[PDB]
Amino acid sequence: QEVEFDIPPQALGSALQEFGRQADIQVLYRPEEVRNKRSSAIKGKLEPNQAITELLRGTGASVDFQGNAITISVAEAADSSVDLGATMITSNQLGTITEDSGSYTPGTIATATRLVLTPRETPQSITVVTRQNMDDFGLNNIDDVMRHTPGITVSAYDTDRNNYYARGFSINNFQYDGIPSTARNVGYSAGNTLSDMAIYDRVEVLKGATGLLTGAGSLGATINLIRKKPTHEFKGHVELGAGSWDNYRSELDVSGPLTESGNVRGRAVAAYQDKHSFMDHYERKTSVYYGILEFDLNPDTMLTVGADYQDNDPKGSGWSGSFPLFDSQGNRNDVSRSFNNGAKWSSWEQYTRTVFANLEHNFANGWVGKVQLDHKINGYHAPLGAIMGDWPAPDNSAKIVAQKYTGETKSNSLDIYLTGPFQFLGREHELVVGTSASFSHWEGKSYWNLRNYDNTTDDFINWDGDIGKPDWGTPSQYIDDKTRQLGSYMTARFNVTDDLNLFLGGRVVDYRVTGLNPTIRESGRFIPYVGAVYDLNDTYSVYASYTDIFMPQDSWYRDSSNKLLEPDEGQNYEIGIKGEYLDGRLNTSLAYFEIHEENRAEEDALYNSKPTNPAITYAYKGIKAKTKGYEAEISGELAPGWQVQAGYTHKIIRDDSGKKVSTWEPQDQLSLYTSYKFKGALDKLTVGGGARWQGKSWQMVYNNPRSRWEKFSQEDYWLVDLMARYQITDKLSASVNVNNVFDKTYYTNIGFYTSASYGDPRNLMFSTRWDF
Ligand SMILES: CCCCCCCCOCCOCCOCCOCCOCCO
Ligand SMILES: CCCCCCCCOCCOCCOCCOCCOCCO
Repeated sequence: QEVEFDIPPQALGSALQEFGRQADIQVLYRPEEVRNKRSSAIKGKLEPNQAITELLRGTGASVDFQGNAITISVAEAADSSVDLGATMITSNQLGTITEDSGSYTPGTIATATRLVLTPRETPQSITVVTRQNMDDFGLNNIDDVMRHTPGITVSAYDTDRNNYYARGFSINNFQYDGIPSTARNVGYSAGNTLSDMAIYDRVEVLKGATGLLTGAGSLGATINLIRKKPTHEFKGHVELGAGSWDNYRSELDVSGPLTESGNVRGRAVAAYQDKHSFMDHYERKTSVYYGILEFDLNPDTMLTVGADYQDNDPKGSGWSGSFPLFDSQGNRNDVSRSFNNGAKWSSWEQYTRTVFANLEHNFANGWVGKVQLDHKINGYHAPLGAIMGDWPAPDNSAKIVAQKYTGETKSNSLDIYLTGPFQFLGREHELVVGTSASFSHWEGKSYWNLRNYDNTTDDFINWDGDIGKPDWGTPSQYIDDKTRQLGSYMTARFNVTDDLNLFLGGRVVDYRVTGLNPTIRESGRFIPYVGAVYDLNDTYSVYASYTDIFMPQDSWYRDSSNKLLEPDEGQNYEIGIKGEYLDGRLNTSLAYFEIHEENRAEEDALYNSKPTNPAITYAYKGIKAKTKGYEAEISGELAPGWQVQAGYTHKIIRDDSGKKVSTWEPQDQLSLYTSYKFKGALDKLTVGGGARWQGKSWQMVYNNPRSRWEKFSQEDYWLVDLMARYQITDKLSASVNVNNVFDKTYYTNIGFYTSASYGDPRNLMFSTRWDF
């Protein structure tokens, strides 16, 4: 619909870059094709497709409309066969925005290499949860989104922290607009498990080994969250929602030009949610604010400054799971799903805020440069108190453990990169070169010396959280931890033939961890990157990649000799086929992958059964482990009103001995989510449902009162979701979500400190959205 335009005649390149900007649309185009071509003047209020055909008059070019993207091409009478993976330069460095796309499949994406590429072009497993998916299914935070992510298993630590698995591993890499955060441990990463979705366009998850742009981090995956950006036309909405257990949410999102010319633009969002829960005496208030402003210093240089903020604030938090597995005498414990071992006053409140600036420049090259500046705070305030141990006892009494952690982490980042195309042996390739620097500083206080507390409670079966609050006494410990990451990376994408694209690059990395432990250094570590994509027909391509990552170990992962273990590394080997249909409106992939891990910290039983060095009382051993598995997924349009996203993943991970590890992540999983928009008489009704299935999962846990190990099993289970929206009016709509339709009662944790958490019972959410 109609937009304000001002692009005067220039290099086709600038014109195109300037166009994507002015129109809020990603423009893809081939450097060698637009070289030495000229745009025609365009001036004023016009629809974006009249505008672009006017712009290209003279140039001999054609436009392919594809949702939030246009690709531009210049056909010849010649053409000796087609280069589907031709080097394309893009106008939006983070890829195609998903908001308003109507789709559950993404557009282009730079998650793997910083190069803007399509899921077909990307030689790695890349799953995206798109803005619309989030809207239809009510996914309001990162916990909701992960639960709907193909290939991801979400399990509980406690009411205020979950765990995310891919391919054998706990995910511990998070980025924001492509900037890695520091996530070493939970001090550094307060609120990462809790980010509200209000401020994001999409969440994009790279599976495998992602050292190339994460730098130091875990195996499994990266989770990359893209912030919502401001726009050239005014728009926004208000949303109010109401669900099971006194769950009320509201949300305001406003976007547009702040000056008559359009050269300064803004976007602002606020969202507030106060909820109780099926679990007894647990409530949680969350608040978020976000502001970003964009300044055009001139048509090819943009300055962006922004801030965001989220406060997660519960009552009735627990330390570890919702209740203890065994009682005092060693019998399995059996409780209601409402049972909550946390105390009334108990809280794991977690906060986060960012201030950021970026500057981005288009070189008259076709090259583009970008500087990214970040100040992040991850903070927490955690007076935890919760029933813990082998309780109840024969007389129905129980004991509380109560400790208090408060603290803050402040992080600063610089990220700078150059991206452009270049000719080598008569053909067009592209390159990213970039360097990065991060400094983050965790500080905190711990309280465990309680003064004159009586931690028994007389009644377990009817626990209510209604116990007194202790005197924390004086700080037991002072934390001070500084991490410093310096990175340098270079990926090159060579168009070798019309069907074959070769990827060659890597990162060089320097990582120093400093503070109250002995210094942990790693100078000059190289992380390689090898990939190739071979096109088979207009539909299918095959691909292969070899990818790496490592994480220098926590300071207490030492050995026999009191030496820190060499860093936990892994390599992903992946071969696959990916298929693209309806001009990129539908994507399919089947992959086979293998993860080789080396130096995975293992216990060391023989030593630990009777230590011989008081400096390490619990030494480890650095071992090896293997993931073998395969994954299939599909997303996009199955038919005109009909969208899906679905996947299927199979895995087993062992260590070189042979034992199955991460046995709680299931060996087989399946997700399918779908909605359908009726046409004709019912064209204002959208209907939707979904299912998630997973196979057996187990833990080995020690029954201390009976001095024997036990196996705990969660039998495979289905969860079914349902959904309907009705657009009553141009500007107002009403929705309902029903989750866990058949009220399946299942577990999300067994064995985490000898405890258990139930997943959500059936729940509903009502809401109205109002678009101005
Ligand atoms: C040192 C920290 C920097 C803080 C940066 C925070 C940025 C906050 O800015 C708020 C911007 O909100 C823009 C909202 O856009 C509203 C668009 O409508 C404009 C009014 O409409 C004009 C008449 O239709
Ligand atoms: C353990 C028990 C769980 C409860 C299960 C109940 C499931 C019942 O599902 C029925 C849902 O249908 C209700 C239809 O209500 C209409 C929605 O209208 C929205 C109003 O919008 C306001 C506009 O301003």
